[PDB]
Amino acid sequence: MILYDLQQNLSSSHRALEKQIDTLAGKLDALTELLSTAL
Amino acid sequence: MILYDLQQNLSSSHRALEKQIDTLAGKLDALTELLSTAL
Amino acid sequence: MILYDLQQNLSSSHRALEKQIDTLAGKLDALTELLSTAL
Amino acid sequence: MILYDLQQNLSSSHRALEKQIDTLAGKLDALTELLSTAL
Ligand SMILES: [Cu+2]
Repeated sequence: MILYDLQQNLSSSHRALEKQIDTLAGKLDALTELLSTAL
Repeated sequence: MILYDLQQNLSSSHRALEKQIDTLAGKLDALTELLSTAL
Repeated sequence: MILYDLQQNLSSSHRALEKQIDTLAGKLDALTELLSTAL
Repeated sequence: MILYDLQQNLSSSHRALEKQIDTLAGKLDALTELLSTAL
């Protein structure tokens, strides 16, 4: 068990979460455009 | 305290967060369908 | 530095993130009700 | 590898995720205002 690897694994997991939330942000931007042009 | 267990616990916590965000994504897809057919 | 404390701190941080995402989920449920009755 | 640094790095990563989710919350508040005045 290399603590350094553990740190790299955790950072990789946090990066994945970040990207997921970012795609959720884009879906909300998408919705807001849908409404902004229709309404 | 087994560092390996600590790593498995952290990975399990990150997996749970991922699934939670995924369900939030599905709720937004749901909303976007609601509006897309009504509007 | 007690690895056990480190684990409890991390779990507490993940719990806080979970609750935050949960409140975001509730805001989306709120929006979906707003639209579902108006539309 | 200083376990303390590892802890500070993890806390910094969790803080970044928190702020990201917070900005997503603000985008949803923004959308809800858009609809609340138009509808
Ligand atoms: Cu984490």
